[PDB]
Amino acid sequence: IRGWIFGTTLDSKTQSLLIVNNATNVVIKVCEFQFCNDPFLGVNCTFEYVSFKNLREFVFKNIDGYFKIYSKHTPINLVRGLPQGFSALEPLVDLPIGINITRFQTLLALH
Amino acid sequence: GNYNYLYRLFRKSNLKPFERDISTEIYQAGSTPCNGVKGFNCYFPLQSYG
Ligand SMILES: *[C@@H]1O[C@H](CO)[C@@H](O)[C@H](O)[C@H]1NC(C)=O
Repeated sequence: IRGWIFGTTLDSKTQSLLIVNNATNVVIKVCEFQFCNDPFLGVNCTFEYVSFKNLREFVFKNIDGYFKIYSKHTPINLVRGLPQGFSALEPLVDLPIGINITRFQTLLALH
Repeated sequence: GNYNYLYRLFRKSNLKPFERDISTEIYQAGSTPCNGVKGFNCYFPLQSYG
């Protein structure tokens, strides 16, 4: 997993939120993206920003034009799947983007 | 007239607080679809102050 798309129609007829993580930087954009019909990575615009022994958790929530992101990284031992026990996520970012987000998709990478 | 300043006269749903929308897609105002071409009950959603 290396990114996400969020938007309405996902077809350049609107601003749409794109989020990408790579080894050099983490990058965010809201551009009027023409996404492809099968998004993955083979290894107008109005806002841009930059920065199984483990589980990465996130919450994305969008309120009054602000896109709020919370996260946690944790070691885990229950290799099967989504584990029991408890730990709370903490805020990373609060992004002024104004988009009417209603659909989303994750972005994968291949060797 | 300065026509370079514009506002949206038509949308099907009102903006939430700080919701933002530049999309210029032609507004179907009634029972006849636009198919991307202006006309009867099919109106350009932006307007100019002039
Ligand atoms: C937001 O997007 C949906 C389509 O995904 C649309 O029905 C709705 O009218 C839009 N606007 C608001 C104010 O939610």
